[PDB]
Amino acid sequence: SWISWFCGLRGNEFFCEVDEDYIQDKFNLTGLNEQVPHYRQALDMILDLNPNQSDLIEQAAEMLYGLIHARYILTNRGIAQMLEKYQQGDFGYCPRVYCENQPMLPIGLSDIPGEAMVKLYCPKCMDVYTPKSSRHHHTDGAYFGTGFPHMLFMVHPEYRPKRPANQFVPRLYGFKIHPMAYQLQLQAASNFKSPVKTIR
Amino acid sequence: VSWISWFCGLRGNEFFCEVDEDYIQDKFNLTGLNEQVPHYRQALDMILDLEPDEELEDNPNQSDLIEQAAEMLYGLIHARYILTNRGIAQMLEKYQQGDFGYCPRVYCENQPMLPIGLSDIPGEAMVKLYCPKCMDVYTPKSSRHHHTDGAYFGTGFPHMLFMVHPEYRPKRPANQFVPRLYGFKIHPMAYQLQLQAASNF
Amino acid sequence: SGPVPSRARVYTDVNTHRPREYWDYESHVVEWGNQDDYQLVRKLGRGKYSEVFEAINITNNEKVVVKILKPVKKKKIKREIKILENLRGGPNIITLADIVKDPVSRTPALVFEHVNNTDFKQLRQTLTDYDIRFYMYEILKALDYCHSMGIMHRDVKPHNVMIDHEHRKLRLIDWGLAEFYHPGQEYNVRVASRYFKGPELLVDYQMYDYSLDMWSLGCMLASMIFRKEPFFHGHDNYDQLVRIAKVLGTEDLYDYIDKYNIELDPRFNDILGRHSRKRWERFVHSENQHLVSPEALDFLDKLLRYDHQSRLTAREAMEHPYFYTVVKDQARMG
Amino acid sequence: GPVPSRARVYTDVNTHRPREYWDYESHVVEWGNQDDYQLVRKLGRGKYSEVFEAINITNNEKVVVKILKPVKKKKIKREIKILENLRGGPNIITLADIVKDPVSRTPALVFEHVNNTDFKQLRQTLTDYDIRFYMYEILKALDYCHSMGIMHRDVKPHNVMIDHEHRKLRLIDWGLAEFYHPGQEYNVRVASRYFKGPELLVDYQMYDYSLDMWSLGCMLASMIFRKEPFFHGHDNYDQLVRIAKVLGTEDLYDYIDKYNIELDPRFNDILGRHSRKRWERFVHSENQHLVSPEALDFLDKLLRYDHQSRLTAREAMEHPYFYTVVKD
Ligand SMILES: [Zn+2]
Ligand SMILES: [Zn+2]
Repeated sequence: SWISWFCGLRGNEFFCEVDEDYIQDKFNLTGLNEQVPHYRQALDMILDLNPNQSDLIEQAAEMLYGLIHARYILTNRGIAQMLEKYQQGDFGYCPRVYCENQPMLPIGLSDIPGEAMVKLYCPKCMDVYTPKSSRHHHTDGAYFGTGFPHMLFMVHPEYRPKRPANQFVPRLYGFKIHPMAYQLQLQAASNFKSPVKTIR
Repeated sequence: VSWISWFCGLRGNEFFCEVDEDYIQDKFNLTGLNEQVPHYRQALDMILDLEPDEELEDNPNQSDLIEQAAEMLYGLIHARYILTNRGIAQMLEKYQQGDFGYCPRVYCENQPMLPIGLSDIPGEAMVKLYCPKCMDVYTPKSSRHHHTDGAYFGTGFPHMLFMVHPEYRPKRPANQFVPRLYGFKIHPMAYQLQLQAASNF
Repeated sequence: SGPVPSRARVYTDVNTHRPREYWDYESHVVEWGNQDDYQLVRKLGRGKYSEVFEAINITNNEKVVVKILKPVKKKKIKREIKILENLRGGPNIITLADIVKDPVSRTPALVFEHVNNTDFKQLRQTLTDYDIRFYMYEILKALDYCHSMGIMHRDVKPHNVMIDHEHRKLRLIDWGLAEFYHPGQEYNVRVASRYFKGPELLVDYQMYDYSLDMWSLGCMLASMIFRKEPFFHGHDNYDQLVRIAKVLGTEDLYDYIDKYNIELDPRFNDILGRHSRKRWERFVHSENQHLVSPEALDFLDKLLRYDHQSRLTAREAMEHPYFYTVVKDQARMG
Repeated sequence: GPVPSRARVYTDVNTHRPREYWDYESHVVEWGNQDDYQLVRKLGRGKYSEVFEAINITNNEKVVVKILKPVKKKKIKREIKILENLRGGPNIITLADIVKDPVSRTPALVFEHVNNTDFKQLRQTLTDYDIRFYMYEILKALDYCHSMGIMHRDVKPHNVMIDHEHRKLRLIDWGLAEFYHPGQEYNVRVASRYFKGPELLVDYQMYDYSLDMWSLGCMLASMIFRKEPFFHGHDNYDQLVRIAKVLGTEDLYDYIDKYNIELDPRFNDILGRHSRKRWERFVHSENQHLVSPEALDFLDKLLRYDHQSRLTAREAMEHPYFYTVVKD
């Protein structure tokens, strides 16, 4: 099948296998015809149903599946499937030290394709991070949505991790840096990087 | 070539700078480190490319205990060195090169980072990375830097650096992550709620 | 011969006298608000067409309920919006506080007032003889209003009645099945909820009216005073009429379909049998007796009638003895 | 062997004190609460110290933290005992608190905040009266510590902090200071190149308080002649040459003679033969308003190879160069 192969490819670890059950009901695929070119022939390649066109149709099927994915992973079933991957840490671990390697969730900064690549949401610190592995630096963010992880914890509130136990305390010979001292520091950088005279 | 150039050239040791010999020769700079490493003399001599002591004593395969002592000593010297103006200038150079890796936060826009120890006592914590922009601490992305002791970079290296060169402070980030669901923002009353349902559970 | 036509006894011609823009919902131009005004808090539930969240209006710190729609049935959404804006500020009708959309996705959402629904849903708590009278009077306030505005709810049931018990405030919600009444018009019989379907819907009489709500109400009352939830418990639509016929009798039923020249599904003949009209006293026991009074039974009986035309109107119901004590207090509190 | 020397003033002051006063190795340090102070900005760096403008978060007052790098435990206990001994004497820096790092264990000293005037600023601003006033103020400090039996051993422009607005002065950095016991041989690797006295360069270990006076002389010369530093040696050996070119070789050879000092053969080749120059060579249109007959006379009496023939702090205060000051 096409679905199982695509999700099994190198770089597509973040994806879950969308049930054909969901894709055959055309209720769910609304508006997607006006989003991708060659929609009918791209949908055919997904359900397993001339070197000019057959190349472009493969790319349009990749863009279709991904948009469908963004909708699918918001559903209770799509949530449960990602939640399974999340429990095995398929989405990487948080680089923040005081998050203690919290498992992450994929997220898109934008919903429209071509604008941003995929990013990682940490349930603990609640900030977003660029995937550490440079094999994921080509997955379009639009395929996971802006709302996926937020929807997840709304459906399963139980899965929120408690706020970080500890915090980073900068110490210089064990004296803490007073915040008066960054306000200063931040000028000296402004006042510094100033237009050097451009000789006439 | 030198022992220092060898050590600073090994895989995993990218975060280190090559310490000046003149700094090392001067006994004043190493005061008190003799009571922190075993086989102090032979360790220091190894670092300075001088002829080693004798044969017929490697009953504990003593070469190996000296080699590891020399490793630990170099880090502890490194820790003091990079607090000095010269050490700062060498590391600052590596920082401008991005040798320490870049910030993983998205809204830091790949701010170059500096190495830092969570602890000054050896064996307690491995080397971490400090992003001057977001002011938080992170784990290096490669597992090659997962076996370098944080005590060798020190607890206050980056703090020193910006106090000596405040010019290098990046402006705190312009934008911040804004969570949206179907366009709607998420209230904050809604994490407080979410956090119980996990406790109460 | 074709079924016998029927018209509402009250507010029959209200919609015909109205200007077009009142009942022509498919010409309604939606006025969009600002989505930045609202922020999500928790998920309340999921549907086939909607996602529903409890939200919060940041402009005034008041709770709201956001209902995110996936834009299917262009009509049915516009129908509901028109209805709610027509029924705005009416006694005990739910306020549609705002309507908005996502800048990017364009996926719309309805913003309703929040009601602190307090289910006695196991404090193992409950109401009183008076509580029932009070709340029933409150429901009638909305129904008499919406009927006067020419709109039938078509989905009256406990679930669609929100009670904030502590503040004694009641709202009638989910007007997704509500519709305008135009005399002579033949309407869909697949509305309601099985247990609250009127006989008009069960035997397929299509020229029904506001009185459909009145049967639905009567069902809710029987549920409350007899402590049986729901009162008429059919396993399907066919068995639903059977459960009614074992209470109201078959004789009045056959008289009803005769009167209106309705044709029964042959299926009912086998399963309907012949039953006497039972005395309400048969359902009284140690655990519900304190709620059943001659006034309750008299009022109940004048709601649950096969003939939709012989039911009480919403306004008539309000004037029944069952509500005297409530009306007196309503009056005294100004 | 080399001929023994004593101090001509305050000779036996330490030897008849209780041992608590001078046995710094024996001294137990009162520790403070480190969490009181947070670092604002870097102010300066020594060879033994890092200096920060701090803030005491308990009372929001501005403070100064001198962090001491790894040295022997001796030197730190010595600096502290000396600072406690000299506490509240004229123009002596007031030690406000001692703290320690718990993990690092690297000790730090806290002070009341000095509004010191920039060093270059007051080299542009100081008048003929100003130098005289501040020289007197330094002498009050030098005479006090010498009376209390301590030599400073690192007198130089950077160790003298002037709040020129409030006309008040403070002698700092007692890290090289030491107790004076008669007939003891001391370390000569003290001071700073341009301020070391001849007894240090020729390796004469039995020196005393008078070392400070030479240091003070170099300070005076630098100020009145506006040439910093005055004796600008490239290293320790050239330092004695720069001095020999001013004070002459004659008095210097008479001096190593007087005390049986053994010269490092190194000097012979670079020392040579030099006349004792008149101070008038160093006077030009730009420094002249600061130079007077009384200034030259005073300076000359300080800058003597023979440490035993320099003016003691108390005597210095009596010189005609100060007459205009003392009345106030
Ligand atoms: Zn995190
Ligand atoms: Zn950052």
